[PDB]
This record gives sequence, C-alpha cells and structure tokens, in this order.
Amino acid sequence: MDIRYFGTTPRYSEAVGANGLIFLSGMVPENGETAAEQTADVLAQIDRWLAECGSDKAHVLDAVIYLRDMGDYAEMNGVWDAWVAAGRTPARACVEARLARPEWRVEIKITAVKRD
Amino acid sequence: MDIRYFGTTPRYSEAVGANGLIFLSGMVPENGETAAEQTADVLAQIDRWLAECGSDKAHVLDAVIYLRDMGDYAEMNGVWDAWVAAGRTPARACVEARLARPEWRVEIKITAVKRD
Amino acid sequence: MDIRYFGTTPRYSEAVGANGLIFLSGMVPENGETAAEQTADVLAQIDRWLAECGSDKAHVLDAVIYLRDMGDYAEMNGVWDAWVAAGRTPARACVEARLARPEWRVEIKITAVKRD
Repeated sequence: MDIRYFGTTPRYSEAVGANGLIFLSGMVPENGETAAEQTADVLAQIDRWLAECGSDKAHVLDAVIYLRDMGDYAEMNGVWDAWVAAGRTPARACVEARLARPEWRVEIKITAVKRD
Repeated sequence: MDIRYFGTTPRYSEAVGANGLIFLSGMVPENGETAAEQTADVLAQIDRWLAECGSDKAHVLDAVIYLRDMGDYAEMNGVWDAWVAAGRTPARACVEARLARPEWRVEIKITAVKRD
Repeated sequence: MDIRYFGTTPRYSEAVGANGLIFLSGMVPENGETAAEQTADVLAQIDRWLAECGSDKAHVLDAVIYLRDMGDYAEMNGVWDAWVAAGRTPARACVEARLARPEWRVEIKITAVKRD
C-alpha cells in the first residue's frame, strides 16, 4: 500500500494515490463567473490531475459536487453531461454547500482509478 | 483495477465497482414525505443496489448522510438505527446540506465492499 | 475483502478497515469552544483512531472538512497546517455545512491506509 503524493503543498496534495486508487482534492474554480463557466474550469482541472496520476474521466469512480446555490443545478448539469464519458459515468452526489470564497459556485471532489 | 458500472445513465451510474470496492450514487427519496419515511425509502434502495453489486448492509464501509434540515436528526436516526447490521455498523458522518429537490429531506452516500 | 470494525456502537463504528483501507466516522468536537480549539481536538481524535487501526496522519489519503461557518476558515487552517505531515499532506476538501449540534464548528472526515 505505497502512497504517492501529487502537487503537494504545506496544506494539501492535489491528488493522492494508493493501491490503484486516486483521491483528488476538491477542485475549485480558477476561471469563469457563471456556474457553466466555473464547472467547465473545474472539470478541466480534474482532467489534468487525472492525466497526471495515470487516469482519465472514463476511469472516475465517484464524484461529489458541491454547489453554493442549488439554483445552479441545471446549468452545472449541462456542462457535466457533455463532459462525462458515455457508458462510463461515475457514481455521483450533488449537494448545496457554501465554499471557501463567495464567488465560487461549484466545487467537485473526485475519486478515480489508474489504468492497468 | 477493472471497473463495473451498474444502472448507468448519461449523467451517472447508480453504482460503480472496482477491485472489490463499491461506490453508490447519492440515494434520494422516491417515496415518502417525512424524514422517517424518506430515510426508509433511501435505505431500501441502498439494500437493492448493494444486492445487485453482490454486497449487503453488513459490508458497508462508509455512509455520508446529508439532511436538508438538521432538525430531522433524531427522526432519521430512528430509522437508521433499526436498519444497520448489529456489530457491523459502518463509519458515518451526518451534515446539513440542501438537496437537488426541495422536498428531499435526506440523501445517503454509501461506500461498500463485495463479499468474497 | 475482510472487514475490521473499531469502536462499534449501535449507530456507527469510529473506524472500519478493509483491504488496507481505513474509513473513519466524522470526528466532531469533544472539547473546545473556538474553531482553533475544536479543530485541535478533532485532529487529536483522528490521531487516536488512526493509531488504533495501524495508521497515522502521514498515511491519510483524503480529508473532508465541514465547517459550520466558513468565517472560521483561516483559524481552522492554522491548526490543520501545523498538524499535517510535511511532504505527505492528504487530498483535501473544505465546505460549509451545519453539524449535529449548534456549538460544533468543525467536523473532519478521514480516509486512510494501514502501514506496511
């Protein structure tokens, strides 16, 4: 059960891997203003970090999606639905929770697996 | 690290399994109005999905319980306590977060394991 | 995929283990009033349960931190930062959600691995 740390800071690591499993930090918007824009940005970050860890979006197991405002549900979904891999959509939960900054509309927390 | 998908939709799968591990989507109420009724319904869904993936409630590792309103803590607990397998109770966390529909008072997110 | 249960009660287990993975229940404050005091207490409980399970803070994969009030973010961080294992910081998510009692300012949910 060797642990690998990716993108380590004094506070957290962007991803942590162990025995084929990959746990991503909550990805948080770096660009965009609207729910649509920020969801695309968050998912683009997930894409990079998965690639870093030897994974991709078609190997995601689990996604918890935190929305600041549940009124943004359909907009977030439109972007999510277009990003997800057909036939390989992950387990998902979406709940409403305020994030570390007021301007952040969406945060997504991913669990994935490496390719064999 | 082969991935199995169960009850796959264009948006999510109801369950994803990898290397003996099982991740359920957040289960949301399909019947009932009060927290007690909706908790029962959610836990029955969990039973059926765990059965599908070759698991059961005695093999649940982890459960995150989201309540729309923390005022329903005790009422939810009454159904939860009666449901869990004695001596094989999982790790648990319960926090307050609004869900995708305003009528949903509870949502439960399960991690479990395949029987050998 | 044999399951080990630690600190089992009728409602939940403080920790459960399977295939070298460890899932802790949400740890909530037992002592302290301020966000700083409560965080240190929660992290001290996490230290104790990890040790029970053959693990420690340098083998934590994932941490979800729920704050009652996101106004407590920097104060929580101060304690968290001084607690983590340098170079071995885990995946992290922090999100605002009310907890089971109103005096509780912070709850932390840990996923970890056994040492070899």
